Amino acid sequence: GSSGSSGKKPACKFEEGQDVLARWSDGLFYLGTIKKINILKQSCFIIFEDSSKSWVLWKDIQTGAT
Repeated sequence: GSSGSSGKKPACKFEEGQDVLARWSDGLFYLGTIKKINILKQSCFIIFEDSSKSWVLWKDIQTGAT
């Protein structure tokens, strides 16, 4: 409400520079490295081996490296 803060957004559990598998528009997963993490859009700027940068959705970004 007015008095105090109401609500809160989660943290970017992801990591910067972490190699993961992102799902391209086609629907298939490709190898890429995490460059940025947007919580507002729930995406992450990953760079695929194809030197292509695309904002992948936190749900479309598969976390491999344990």
